[PDB]
Amino acid sequence: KKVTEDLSKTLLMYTVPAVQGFFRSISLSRGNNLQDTLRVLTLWFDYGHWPDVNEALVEGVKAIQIDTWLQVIPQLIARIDTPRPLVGRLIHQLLTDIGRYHPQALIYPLTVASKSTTTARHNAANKILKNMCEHSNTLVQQAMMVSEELIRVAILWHEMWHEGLEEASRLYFGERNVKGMFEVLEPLHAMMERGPQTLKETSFNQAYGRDLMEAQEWCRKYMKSGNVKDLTQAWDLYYHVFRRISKQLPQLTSLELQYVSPKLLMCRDLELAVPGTYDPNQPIIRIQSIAPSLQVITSKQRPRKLTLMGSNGHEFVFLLKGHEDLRQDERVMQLFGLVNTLLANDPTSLRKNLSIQRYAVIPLSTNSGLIGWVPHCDTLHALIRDYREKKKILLNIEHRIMLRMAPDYDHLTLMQKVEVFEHAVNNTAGDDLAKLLWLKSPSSEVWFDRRTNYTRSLAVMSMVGYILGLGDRHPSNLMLDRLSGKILHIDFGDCFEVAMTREKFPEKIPFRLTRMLTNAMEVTGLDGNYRITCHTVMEVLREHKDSVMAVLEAFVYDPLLNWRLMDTNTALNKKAIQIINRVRDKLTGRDFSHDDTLDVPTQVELLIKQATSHENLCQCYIGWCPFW
Amino acid sequence: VGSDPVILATAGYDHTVRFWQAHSGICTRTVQHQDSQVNALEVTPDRSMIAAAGYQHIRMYDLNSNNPNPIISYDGVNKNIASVGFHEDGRWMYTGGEDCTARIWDLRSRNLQCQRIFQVNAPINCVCLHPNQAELIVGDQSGAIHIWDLKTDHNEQLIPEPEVSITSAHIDPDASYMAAVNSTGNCYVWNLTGGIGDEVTQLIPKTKIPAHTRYALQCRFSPDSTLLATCSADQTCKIWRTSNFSLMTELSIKSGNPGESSRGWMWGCAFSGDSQYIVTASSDNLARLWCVETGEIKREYGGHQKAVVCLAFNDSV
Amino acid sequence: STINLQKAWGAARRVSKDDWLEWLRRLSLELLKDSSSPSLRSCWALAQAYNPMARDLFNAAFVSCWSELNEDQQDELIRSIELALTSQDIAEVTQTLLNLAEFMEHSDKGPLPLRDDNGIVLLGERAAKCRAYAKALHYKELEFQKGPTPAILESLISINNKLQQPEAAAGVLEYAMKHFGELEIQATWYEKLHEWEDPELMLGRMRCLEALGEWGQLHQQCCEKWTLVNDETQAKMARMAAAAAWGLGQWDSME
Repeated sequence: KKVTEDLSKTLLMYTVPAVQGFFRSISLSRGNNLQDTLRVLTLWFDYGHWPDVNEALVEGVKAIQIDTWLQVIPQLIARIDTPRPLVGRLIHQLLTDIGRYHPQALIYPLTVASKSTTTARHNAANKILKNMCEHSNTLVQQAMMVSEELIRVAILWHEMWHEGLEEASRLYFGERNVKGMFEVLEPLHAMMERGPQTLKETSFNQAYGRDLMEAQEWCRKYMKSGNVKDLTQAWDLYYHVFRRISKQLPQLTSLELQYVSPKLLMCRDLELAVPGTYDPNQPIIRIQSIAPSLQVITSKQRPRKLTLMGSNGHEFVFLLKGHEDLRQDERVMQLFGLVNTLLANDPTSLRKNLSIQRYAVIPLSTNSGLIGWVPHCDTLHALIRDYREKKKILLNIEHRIMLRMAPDYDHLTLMQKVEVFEHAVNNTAGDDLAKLLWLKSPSSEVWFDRRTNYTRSLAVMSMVGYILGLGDRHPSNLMLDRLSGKILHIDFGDCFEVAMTREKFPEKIPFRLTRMLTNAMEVTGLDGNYRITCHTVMEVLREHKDSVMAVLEAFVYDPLLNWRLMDTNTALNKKAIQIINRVRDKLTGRDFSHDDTLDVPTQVELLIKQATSHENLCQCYIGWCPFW
Repeated sequence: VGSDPVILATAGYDHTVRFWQAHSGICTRTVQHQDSQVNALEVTPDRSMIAAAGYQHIRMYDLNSNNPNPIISYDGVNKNIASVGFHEDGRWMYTGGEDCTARIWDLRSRNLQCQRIFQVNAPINCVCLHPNQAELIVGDQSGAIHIWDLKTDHNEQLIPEPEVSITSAHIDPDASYMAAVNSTGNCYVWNLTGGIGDEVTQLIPKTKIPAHTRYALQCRFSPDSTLLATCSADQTCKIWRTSNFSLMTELSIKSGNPGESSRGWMWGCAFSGDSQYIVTASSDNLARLWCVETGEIKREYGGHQKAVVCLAFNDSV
Repeated sequence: STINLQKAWGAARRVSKDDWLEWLRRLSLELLKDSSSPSLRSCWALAQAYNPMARDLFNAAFVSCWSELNEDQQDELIRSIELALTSQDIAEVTQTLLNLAEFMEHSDKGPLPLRDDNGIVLLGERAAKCRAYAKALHYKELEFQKGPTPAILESLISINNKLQQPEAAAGVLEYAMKHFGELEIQATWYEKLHEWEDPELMLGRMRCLEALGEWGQLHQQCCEKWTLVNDETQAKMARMAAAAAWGLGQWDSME
């Protein structure tokens, strides 16, 4: 170890003025300092358990403004423990500096900190909660108490135990018995019997529960017996109550909030600022009251529409959902703070108003949280349907022209797939979108402005999408603002190149550009306004790599994001570094070929051609609307 | 059926294999592929038998029996089998198919498994005849002209125009010239050059052919080797003098009106008589029989339920 | 029945701005009084008492009578209306009828005909000369749908500058190199473009040379060309020639 240690401590002599000039620059500036904030916290989490690294860090930690750490509350609640001895021990205290000055910011993250499955986090949480309780006038006790109502209602027990039951038949079958009946079905009924048989309206929740119970008896008999009669009894009884549930999940819509939970609705005018919307630079806007009934969106996931009165008279609208922890999304929206700040530095970027539309993300479990309900927005998918349906054009004509030319489409050769795709495309107009945007808009003078803002906001996320690797761009995963014409984006489940990896219909695309969008842009096509907006953004990125690469490297290497990445893709640190290596190919023009440095114009031209291959397009799945 | 000295063999996208006594103007028998899209059809030049190939499958049948079922079957290349031929004596089948593993298969005895394998990084996009029957011409999704010895992997892997999958190739019947075809719309012709050492062929460049706007599909010689045809997604078959591989005459279905462009993406050509006739896989509902050099349309056959995928032919022993 | 259309058919003898504005208002009053809607038939009283809100009700009143015209009554009224624009460019009624046409374009009546061809060019010209550059741009986009010409591009490009969009004008030139090929007409127009950008040979360069300020070569050019030429060509270049002399400190030459 001595060779790498001597190197690491001669490196630490370099780290000393690195850290010092970082801290004094972090004193001298705001915003951009976050690159430095990340890097010092990084080298600390990397190597801080040596006392000689602790020397460089601790004096600067103890001689820099609190506001520094308000930049990293989520990035620092991520690994709230950071378990290595003097590292975690000092970070516990450092988080209780925010847990002295600014509890209204920290308290949602401290709610998150409560309910780790593994021990480590839960312990740092209980320490830091009760360190903060006195420093914060027992605000913690009010806020955790309130949040505990919301956490329980959040994936309201009924839809969960229904879905677990429907899943359980699709688990026990064949010979893998435990996965369905044993594991789901008794814990399910136990978690009706405590939970919604008490902290929801007992009897009517028990309206399903009382037939789920008689199937549960036969299930409990089978669990221990192994008598194959108990199995078929348990299943047939479950099929009967499942069939009752099967008719009612389709037609619940709006739900009285105390019947959603009798403690919910009833809290008022709190010691809490509105859910992570607020910040301590402003006078408080406080949770005052709640919408009387919360509303299941008519979708496969069944999220709840909500709104909260703030003490300032505003209403703040949220969508309550969960099948993954929103932190991953939060960190994607956090990076957009930086990219917006880059475009705000350059005079021509600034003059042309360029930015990404970030939106509010508030995680509350491994599954769930609140998402900000954006106003004024419709999916790109819905609008095409509206236009076609209102005109009484046959909705999905293009797939039908393909099948009528050849029903064999999906197993044709390369060039035959292309030929039939070209034929169905050439037999169909490709500009419904251009028409509906004009029709919808009031008058030409507004419409021209809208077309411009549409074009530019599309161009911006053409570049950041391509840098990130982002895919799954079917038009039900795109959204449009009906006042400005700005585009908006709504899923990031697979950010990196792995969209190209998907085995059946690989998303063989750098970013989505397509005939209805291009035909909705100017009659000139993309050269001029679009192409030049692409150049300016890529120049600004080609330049400020130290900022963007720091945020990327920090996020992408992260030992806890590595479990999100084992859910996304795939130590993984190597694949993470390979992604950063490929980003550094995109830096130069080595992305097209590993030998080459290319100018921005040449890089963009090759990128456009990659985004217009007929072959790639008719290797998206037909449900991706590659005809549009 | 099989006794006729001139037989037309075909499929539509409907993939049913349609066999015409060529003089007749009727599909005299039909073999009902409705499992998998046809990817090649391969009647023996001896007029006796056919290997019929499609997605995941090849099967072996006679020409003289009415609507036959598989006498031998071939399976496991669970991909598009874009080209099929033989060890020319009829001992083995050869297949270019879009698994990473092209194959030699038994026609000496009943076997479903391949007699041998050729393995490549990128899956296999085309094949052609090679006269020694100690190598095979192979082409693929790496764009590499894998002329390949049948056991050693002594191989050519040449790429004349950069990177792209080579869509087809063919040899001179007298094996002095070889033409290689690409998705970029082009063909490149290289002089066949010989080595007894190792077990592998050599190529030297001859002619550069930017033949079409649209993607170049297939080429074939007249039986006298005097002409080489080349044909495309572009709706026309251009005929070259073998001497310098430049234009004699052209037979075209380039549409009378652009209201119906792709009257057909003609999927290549074959010949009949002593270079009297040229035939095309015309990608219209017609399989199309024409005269060479005169360039003129003689008989056309509409029996396919969907438009033509492939043309296979006999006017030979 | 037809008194409505007769009050537009006075278009044979409306001459002054007030004649056509009086025609528009008294027409509106007859459209209201014989409208398909009982509501509007009362609103006719207010419209008489107070014209500014009649400007509004007119658009509805128009649909309310225009649905009750068959092809003859349509053609009859169409002519009196296309004659309102055709007679004169009068900005008031021009902008008003442009909004009325645009209102029809959003309507499911379709666009009104005006001298065939959905009025596209008449509307375009009228809009352009009314400084309403976005509406003019919309009609020029619409002509480009009915097939391109070099004259369309050399119209369109000025509209993009009249609306302050340099990158859009750059797009049209880029289009004109790839759609139209190296079309030798536009390939000449690289020296008809306002920027230097790599007597039309003499002054149709000196404009560019004194914009750039290639002061040495510009001084030689101005000295040479001014001493050579003898017409309004001397007068039109004398800016660049005094400017060159100034740039060179030649106070004697400058006069």
